[PDB]
Amino acid sequence: KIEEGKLVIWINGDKGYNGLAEVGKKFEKDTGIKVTVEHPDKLEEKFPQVAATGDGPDIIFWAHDRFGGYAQSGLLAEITPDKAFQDKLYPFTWDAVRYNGKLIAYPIAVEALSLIYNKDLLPNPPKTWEEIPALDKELKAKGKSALMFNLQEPYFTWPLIAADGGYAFKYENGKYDIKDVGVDNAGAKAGLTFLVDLIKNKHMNADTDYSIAEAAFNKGETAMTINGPWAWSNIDTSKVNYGVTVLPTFKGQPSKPFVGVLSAGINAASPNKELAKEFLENYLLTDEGLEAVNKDKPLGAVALKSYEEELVKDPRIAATMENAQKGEIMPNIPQMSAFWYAVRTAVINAASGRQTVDEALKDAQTRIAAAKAEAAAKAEAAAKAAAAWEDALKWLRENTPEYSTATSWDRDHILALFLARDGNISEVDFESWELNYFLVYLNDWAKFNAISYLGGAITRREYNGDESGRGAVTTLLPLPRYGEKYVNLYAKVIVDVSNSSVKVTVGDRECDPLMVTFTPSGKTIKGTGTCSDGNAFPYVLHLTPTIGVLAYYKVATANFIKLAFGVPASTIPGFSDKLFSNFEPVYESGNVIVYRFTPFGIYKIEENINGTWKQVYNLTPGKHELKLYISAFGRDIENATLYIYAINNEKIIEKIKIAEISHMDYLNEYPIAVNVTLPNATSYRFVLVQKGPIGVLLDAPKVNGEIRSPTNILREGESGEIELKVGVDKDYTADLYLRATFIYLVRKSGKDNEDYDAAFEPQMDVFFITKIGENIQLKEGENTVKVRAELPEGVISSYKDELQRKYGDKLIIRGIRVEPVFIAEKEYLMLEVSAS
Ligand SMILES: OC[C@H]1O[C@H](O[C@H]2[C@H](O)[C@@H](O)[C@@H](O)O[C@@H]2CO)[C@H](O)[C@@H](O)[C@@H]1O
Ligand SMILES: [Ca+2]
Repeated sequence: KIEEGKLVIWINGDKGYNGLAEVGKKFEKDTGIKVTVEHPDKLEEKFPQVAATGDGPDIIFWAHDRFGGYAQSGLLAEITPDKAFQDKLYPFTWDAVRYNGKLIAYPIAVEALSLIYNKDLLPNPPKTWEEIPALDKELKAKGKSALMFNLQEPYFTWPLIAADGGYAFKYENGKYDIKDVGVDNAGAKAGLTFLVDLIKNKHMNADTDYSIAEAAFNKGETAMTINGPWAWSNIDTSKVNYGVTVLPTFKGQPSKPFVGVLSAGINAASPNKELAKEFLENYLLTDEGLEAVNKDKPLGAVALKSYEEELVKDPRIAATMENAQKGEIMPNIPQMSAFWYAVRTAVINAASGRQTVDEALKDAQTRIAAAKAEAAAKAEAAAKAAAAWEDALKWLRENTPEYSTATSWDRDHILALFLARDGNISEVDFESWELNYFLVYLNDWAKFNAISYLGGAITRREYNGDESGRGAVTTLLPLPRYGEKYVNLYAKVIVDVSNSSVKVTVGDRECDPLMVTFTPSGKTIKGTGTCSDGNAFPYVLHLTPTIGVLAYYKVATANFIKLAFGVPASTIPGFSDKLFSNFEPVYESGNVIVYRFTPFGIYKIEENINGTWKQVYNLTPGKHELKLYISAFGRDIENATLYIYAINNEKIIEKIKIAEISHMDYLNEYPIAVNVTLPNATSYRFVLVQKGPIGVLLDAPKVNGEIRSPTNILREGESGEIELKVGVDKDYTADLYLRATFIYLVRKSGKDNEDYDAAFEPQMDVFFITKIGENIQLKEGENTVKVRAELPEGVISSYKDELQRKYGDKLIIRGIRVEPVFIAEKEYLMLEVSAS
């Protein structure tokens, strides 16, 4: 499992994982950072599953073709090699790892299949696939076969199938892409028929896989196999006398292998992204690093110039490059896994007899066309999102303070706890993060299963089904309003509210929500949560003037719905009115809303007049007897002062102190009465001043001239001279501390952490360990600060083992930060109101 301060690496079991581990030993020897190499089964399928929760390795190795889908899913960090490092590698290897313009992985080596032949059995291997039956019959007379290779994977078989005219890919525009038109042409039919015939005529067996083919060739049973450079080591060991040469032709045309770049990507979930970078750039991608790996299992033609210059003298590498020259470079588009499913199913089915050759190819063609239309749909919607986001970001640059902190969907768990939950547990301390603006995106309803699981609302099963793939729920479903109906045509939901009444219809049946809520009337209707056929319907339905939402009961009052759909339902009276004084919508374009965050807001002012209390929305110049209703979100008010800034046009003309608040619990707020006298002005800002975090780090910090992690600036024990570049939007006298934050989960259901009945409750504990700087005088714009500082040993790890004590096997630690934090008296805008 991933941990701060060490590296986990995944690579396939056919590559040089033991040599890679030797690189990792050198790293640890120079660096103190332990590196673990693993080769899980089906790693290319496991990765997107586990990385979607925030698990998986720090670094994943695979051929470049899968990485686009990973990147599109947010699973990969953009890598940041400088031009000097890029120049060390062959320039066009970088194109394999570039996706929508960005570099998403490091290229390591170019791979292609070759024909490998036993020179004692077959000094003159056939050029042609056509020669293979007659050759096999002849060798069968002395107990040998002509050719064995992996028939289970289309990486190996498709080159035959596409040989007779056919590119599997097309340059479509800007990019190599999957070819849909003419997948089942006469050339492909001829290739796959040829293969099926080799099987039916008993020159090959449909069950032959990678292990069977390898053991056969390496024990001298078969004169030929097809494989990549990685296979050469086990051949050398077996002492077979072998050559590597050009793939056979079919119908006079080359067998065009797939050309893959073995590539190293950094998991977005990694808190070790700088370490991963150092390992890959300065340890792996060096002559010594690649040599260690290559000496375990050969890499092929490596991306690193200096080392490839040695390798290209080997005739086996020359043969590999000759096949790669004739091959098809794989796209890295997201539809690549669906392509491979299609083409994998086709060969298996045709080879096993499950389908005729033409039915096999027809269904592949239909799958590939379906995948392409989905890609075209997505790209249209990703453009839509692109531009809404772009307006919202432009608006933020133009209209918010320069060093303002903004977020959007370790911290992921805490965002999720805010978004997926309701009431007291959802009051997360965003001010700790110096959060200023929260962006919400209405379309994240489609991502709500992950958000709900990560925020502890639902179980692993509800999130994405159990082992078999059963039990997933739909957490949120939007229902646009068309007259007196709310409809989701896709999901076949119709809600009719005509005739002052509600009828819910899903497909053909009438369904009875557990509850319906109406906003803004606040009417509610309790129902059974079932459909008329007797099946469960565990959903709540909320209707608003413009939209409806169907929500799974466990997220029926999620704060996301409050913020994105304007549904104020809460299990805590008061909660929603409070929330909206802490999140103020200051802009909205497309389906993006930007909220101004303040931990301290006023959601109601009452004024006493003629002796009766009445809520007011503005205030005139003069005297008022007032009662302010305050929301504290996620942290307490402590030793605060309350002011009114009288405002004219955009200028503070007076500061008027109206109250002191020594304490207010964030879960138990109470009204404050004040009597005030206001001068003339266009408007009045209510402003709270108390201690809190200020400043934004500009570059990574340095300890003793060394570049360090802003989230883990010092290990426990360590000390040093520290230097920080800090931005502030105004001047401050600040203290500086080291502050640790622990984010962890606690299992609250299920028998163990692997049970699909498990849900996990996130928690964040923040504490200030040491004051390392007093009265530092920060000035508007940029600043350099330098102090000596030590993090005592025991601080981290002491807490870590107290968590153990309290939670045992329920505990899962997700992040531990040690951060430098400035603290000063800071202003919080609680509410601005007009004069008149
Ligand atoms: O067969 C489909 C499969 O082909 C490629 O995987 C190769 C891999 O690139 C090679 O490094 C080698 O290990 O053999 C694998 C095939 O068994 C694609 O890279 C992969 O996405 C795809 O599923
Ligand atoms: Ca509160």
